Amino acid sequence: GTSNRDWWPNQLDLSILHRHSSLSDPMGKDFNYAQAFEKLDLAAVKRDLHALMTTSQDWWPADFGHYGGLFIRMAWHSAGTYRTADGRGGAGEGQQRFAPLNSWPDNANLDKARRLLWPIKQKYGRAISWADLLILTGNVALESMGFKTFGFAGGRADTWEPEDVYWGSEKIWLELSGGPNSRYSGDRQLENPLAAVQMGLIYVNPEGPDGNPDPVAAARDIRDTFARMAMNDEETVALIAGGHTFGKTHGAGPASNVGAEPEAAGIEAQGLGWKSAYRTGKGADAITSGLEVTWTTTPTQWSHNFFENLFGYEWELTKSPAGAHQWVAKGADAVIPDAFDPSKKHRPTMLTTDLSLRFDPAYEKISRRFHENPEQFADAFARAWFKLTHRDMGPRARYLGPEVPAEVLLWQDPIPAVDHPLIDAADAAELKAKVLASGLTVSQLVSTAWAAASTFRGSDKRGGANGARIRLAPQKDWEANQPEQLAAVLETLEAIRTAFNGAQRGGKQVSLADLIVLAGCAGVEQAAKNAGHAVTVPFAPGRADASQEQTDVESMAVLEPVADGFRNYLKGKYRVPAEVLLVDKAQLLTLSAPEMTVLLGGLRVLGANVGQSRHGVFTAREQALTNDFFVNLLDMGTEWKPTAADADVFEGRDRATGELKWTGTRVDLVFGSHSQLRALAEVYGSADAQEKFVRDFVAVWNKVMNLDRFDLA
Amino acid sequence: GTSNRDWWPNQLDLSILHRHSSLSDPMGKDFNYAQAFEKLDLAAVKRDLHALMTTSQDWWPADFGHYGGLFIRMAWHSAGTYRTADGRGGAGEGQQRFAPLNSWPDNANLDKARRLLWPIKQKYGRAISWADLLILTGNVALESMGFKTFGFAGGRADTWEPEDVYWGSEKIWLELSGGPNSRYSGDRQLENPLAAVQMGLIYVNPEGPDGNPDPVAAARDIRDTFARMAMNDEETVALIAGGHTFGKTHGAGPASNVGAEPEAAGIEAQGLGWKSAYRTGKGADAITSGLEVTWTTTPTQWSHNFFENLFGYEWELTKSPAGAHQWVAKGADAVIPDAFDPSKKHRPTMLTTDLSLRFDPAYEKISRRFHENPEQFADAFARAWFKLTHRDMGPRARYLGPEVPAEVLLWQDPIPAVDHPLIDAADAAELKAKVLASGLTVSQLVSTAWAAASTFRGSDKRGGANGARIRLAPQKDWEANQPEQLAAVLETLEAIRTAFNGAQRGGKQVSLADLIVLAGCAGVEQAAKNAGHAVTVPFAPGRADASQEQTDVESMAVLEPVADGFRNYLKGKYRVPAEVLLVDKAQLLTLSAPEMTVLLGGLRVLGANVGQSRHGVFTAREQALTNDFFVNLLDMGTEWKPTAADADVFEGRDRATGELKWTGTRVDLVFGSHSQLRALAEVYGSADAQEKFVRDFVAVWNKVMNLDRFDLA
Ligand code: HEM
Ligand code: HEM
Ligand code: NA
Ligand code: NA
Repeated sequence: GTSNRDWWPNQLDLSILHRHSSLSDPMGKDFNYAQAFEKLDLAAVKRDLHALMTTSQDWWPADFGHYGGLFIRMAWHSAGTYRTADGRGGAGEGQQRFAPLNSWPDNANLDKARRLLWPIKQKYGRAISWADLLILTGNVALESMGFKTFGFAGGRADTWEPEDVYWGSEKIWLELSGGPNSRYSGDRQLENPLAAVQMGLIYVNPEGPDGNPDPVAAARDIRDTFARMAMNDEETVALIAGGHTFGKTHGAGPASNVGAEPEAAGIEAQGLGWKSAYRTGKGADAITSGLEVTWTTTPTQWSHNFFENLFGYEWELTKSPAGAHQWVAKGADAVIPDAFDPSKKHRPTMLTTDLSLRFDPAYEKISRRFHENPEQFADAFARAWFKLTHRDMGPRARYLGPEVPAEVLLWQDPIPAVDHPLIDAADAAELKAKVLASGLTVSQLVSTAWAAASTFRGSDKRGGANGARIRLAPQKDWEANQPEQLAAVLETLEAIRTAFNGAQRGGKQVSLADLIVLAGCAGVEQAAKNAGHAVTVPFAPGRADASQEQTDVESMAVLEPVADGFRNYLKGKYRVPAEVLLVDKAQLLTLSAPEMTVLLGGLRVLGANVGQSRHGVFTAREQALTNDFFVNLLDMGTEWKPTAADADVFEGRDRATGELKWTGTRVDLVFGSHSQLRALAEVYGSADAQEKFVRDFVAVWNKVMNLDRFDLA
Repeated sequence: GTSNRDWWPNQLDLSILHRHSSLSDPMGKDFNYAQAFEKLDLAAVKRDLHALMTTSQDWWPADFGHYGGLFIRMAWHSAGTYRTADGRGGAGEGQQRFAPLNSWPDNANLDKARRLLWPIKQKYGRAISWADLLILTGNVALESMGFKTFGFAGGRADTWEPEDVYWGSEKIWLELSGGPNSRYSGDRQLENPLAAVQMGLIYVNPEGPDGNPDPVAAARDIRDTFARMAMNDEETVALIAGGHTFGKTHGAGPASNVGAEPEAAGIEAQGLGWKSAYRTGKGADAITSGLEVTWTTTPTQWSHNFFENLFGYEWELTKSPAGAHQWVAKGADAVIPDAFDPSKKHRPTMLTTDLSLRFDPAYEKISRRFHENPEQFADAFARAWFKLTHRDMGPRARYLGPEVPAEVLLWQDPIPAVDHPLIDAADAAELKAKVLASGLTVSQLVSTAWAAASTFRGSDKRGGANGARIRLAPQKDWEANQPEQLAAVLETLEAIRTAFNGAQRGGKQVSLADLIVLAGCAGVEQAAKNAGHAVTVPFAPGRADASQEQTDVESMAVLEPVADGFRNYLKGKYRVPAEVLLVDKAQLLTLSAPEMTVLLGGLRVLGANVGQSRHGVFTAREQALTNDFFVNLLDMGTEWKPTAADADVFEGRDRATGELKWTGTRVDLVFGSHSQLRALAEVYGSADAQEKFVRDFVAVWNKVMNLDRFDLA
């Protein structure tokens, strides 16, 4: 059946803004997962998981009689899709059970692991999400095998359809670099936002870069991908060595024996895949990655044997029974146990990427320190495992259950607890009046509050106005935030604040984070007044101000908007068209297409554009909240053409006289071009729609200002 | 960006069940279009349309100074996508403004027509939908030019995204038949459900079949395509001759001058397409179809000149300035006015498909009668134009405004007015008890009510239980409805009804249509009781019984279910996998994926299968409403394999003993295979889900029962 995407494959796709509707969700409108979780008997679930570990099923027998390694890999792959560039991927929505991730080659046989968990899922039902269960299971596996975990939080609500993620443009699974859709260019530069070296991999190729078994070159890819998953060298070394203290790989026979991945398998497979024709197809004859490596002498127990073996032998290049490159310890005895036959033993083996930890100079220093100080290795791994598995969960206020670690960690972008009375509605009215009497303009107040709040992204729940991080490095210096203008607004707000706080009793004070948002509200109210409407903008206090020392400057860099269509901003020239980037940003803001449309039209007339650009400012009453943007955009008396100087700026001229009326970008004009967007613009550009426009704007403005308010959730 | 559709292009697509969410809709959750339209000043809108007809815009000059012909073609293409096979297409959702229809080659320059209407759309706002306005504008055009229409109903609510319609498998616009994705096979048999001869056409090729200018062969394509749009020979002749009494075609220069369709055009085109480099690109130099024909001597006035010309001349094969085949009157004078230059006249011209009306013997008889009796022609066209433009509106209860015709038309599947008091809640309870005391079983009651209600399709709002047409020809004889079983059920219910109705006072009575539905409600209640649950199934009275004389048997044929997954039924062997046909039927029922899943699982265990098939009946407590289908489907202790006898039937065997536990079809097992459906099945197969399953089942059963109840809307 030929579809619109077949006819017009470069058209903008808005269905990404309308996923996760109440239509696809089997739970009721009122279902609140946090409340269900809070009543789960988590101790009972963990006992069930501990029993499961050694309860081997004949359709996928447990290696060494313990599924711990398999479930550790399962949880690490659940988390390990995360990219810091956009915050997409990660464990937080349980997307490993949906396409495409359930059929990625790197997730081979994790279908078996998740099926092993069905009876537990079934027993506890809606009280534990698949998303939480996958992580909990990894935790239990580590505990079962003697490793003390740092903690666990629940609260990952399940999702019900695949997330729309750009995973790359290749049309061949695991395509090596340099093809027609190469994710690499230049000196091995991986394109943003990708965080894996090949389509269908988690991070790197375990045989080495593009299958070449050079551990030093492998280390470069490990460092680059793990940095794109928010992990530094010490965390990387701790995670890889920690993970490969357990379990084994599976490569018993040639990969040609392995059949269709789950999404391609026949209906009788009932959701499973990779059925193998090699011998019994399972257990001792399992084929997963095609490598055949068992790292330690006790694969089902925490040990310090990984680094003993890594440093204690010299390594020789060999091949697995499937033909894959791997390494074997020279001159070693057969000390590694077999997973099924107690009469066989094996020599120590390693992956190329394991050897990276020794042959890369910076990793070697870490690896040695962990070898000599195994308590440091244990603590580093426990911490890094928690980070890995919770990195996308958002602020600590979302963490549920009795195992949440008390320690506050820098990467969580912590917010101080509020320990004073909040402002009330009378105080909010007094502060808004003070803000309006200071001389700050609608444009300044709007633009500052937009800049503070619009860092939020729903993919990993980082960012937003809570914390007043807009006054700190690096947000205060971002070009999209207009550093000089920002500094002058903040200085005026801080004087208002000081004056209001010095006048209070009983400990009441207002945070700068609250005041920035409140001042934006006053701006919107003033702009509505300028247009003749009486509008009160809702405001919820309770944000607190974070310190510079609570704000990791390097981790904040990924929030910098290099494209923000809502301020008609683009930091440079990109291969992705600006309207694509607009819809991307709207998705991260959690906006639907009607919300994105109203918001953008209102911001243009309020003076939110960076640099006070006139592009899209289709009104003669700037700083008044009207639907002018729509009404003028849709006026057929204007003809549009790209300028000779810049094909991405357009001039709109009177059709009869040729006189120039307006200029716009691609972000502006898409609303007059895309047939779905223009249908939305028509609703707000109609003669009956000025009130609806103002009210819908206020609603969406409020929504954006509250995106990170999980303290009130 | 590579997507799941690229990796697994044959996987079932569930996103079609989750369109039209509240996310994509810019109107409030409470917006009621009928209530907005009922307050529209329709006479004021018509006066504005009437003015527009002769107010030429210089960006698309009006032919002959009058846009009537353009807007008639616009409204006929809005309506003319309709197919009776599925009820999809038609004018009822305003889909011409979205992809792909806005960019079909047969809709070239209708973008200009829609844009001419923006000022009126903007003036009246939400009180008149684009969908209604398109039709209304066609009516006003006809009226302005002296033609008396049969009437107009409003009520077509606007939609906000493209509908998912199968329009054929061709990858090339207008591909001639016989390619790799040919819509034809055998002796020019057009595949169901298609109703056009080439991808991107409304009905037929105006040059003749695959471009071959033979009027006799073209007539075969006209008759076949129009029959597939519910029009017979008399309606067909009346529509084509009627339409081509007005306006002209546009073919002033070579087609290579015409640029990209709207979905492919540049952003600066602002939603318009087919920009032409031929001379001024518009008006006298317009190019649309490539043909250059003007049919009558008064293209802006109703007349009987189409037939005077058709029969009063002999015709010669010629070519337009773009090279298209067309016909010119031999020996004639220059009697046809030019559209822009009052000093030029032209000879009469016709399309090959116009000449079909003369050279096909059955059409010729009708055409002669219309030529000799033009009052019969005007009446037939009026009626056909109303039918065409309202065929997908549904029951008369949905028709709004002051111009609705009072005559009841057989194609409307009319339902008699109710003229007595309805049953109340106590009467409903007495009837339910009487039904259950008769000895009708849960299976019989459920199967009967499902059969009556599940003929509804949301595409054209035909079918449903209102009418009690299940007791009439042809429904009572459809094989899916189990004619002998059905007759015995109906006979018992009619005795119950007679007894109840003979006992009442004050005119109260119950219709058989209501009692069929009620009896199904008693069945579901009893099945819930059988399982330990006390529930009340909601029921709303007020259906009425239609007569055989009010039921067009031939038009009802297209409602027959040849595939009904909800009853595990497939009438024969098809190219489309059964699971695809299930999701197709769910879409026509207006069901989401969660609703589909609950409904199917419940119907299995209630005994709804045709023939009492045991396929998918995964329970040992048949006729009890439990979640057994899901619990047993998801049990990993059962292994599934296709049977040697039939690859589409599967045996489920105990994995350990090999004992046969169940059988199922592809429809059954898709819920254990497809990763999104199996995530839904898991929620209903969990241990905490039996109350949820009962409640959600009752809700979706009630939704189905009420699909055609637009009297209560
Ligand atoms: C450079 C990074 C890494 C690479 C290239 C990599 C590669 C792989 C490969 C190829 C397998 C074998 C799959 C099979 O054939 O069954 C595997 C197994 C596994 N990995 Fe990793 N790994 C990486 C990092 C991780 C990390 C960060 C963890 C966890 C903290 C982890 C834990 C595991 C465990 C537990 C197994 C054993 C599976 C079992 O016993 O069934 N690895 N690794
Ligand atoms: C066999 C069925 C039909 C065929 C092949 C057909 C073909 C076409 C073609 C090729 C054009 C010229 C488009 C252009 O170049 O501007 C057109 C114009 C038109 N058609 Fe049809 N037609 C059919 C039936 C209908 C029907 C059923 C109606 C309405 C009741 C309709 C009303 C018109 C009108 C009013 C125009 C003139 C548009 C203008 O003045 O701009 N036609 N037809
Ligand atoms: Na994420
Ligand atoms: Na339809």
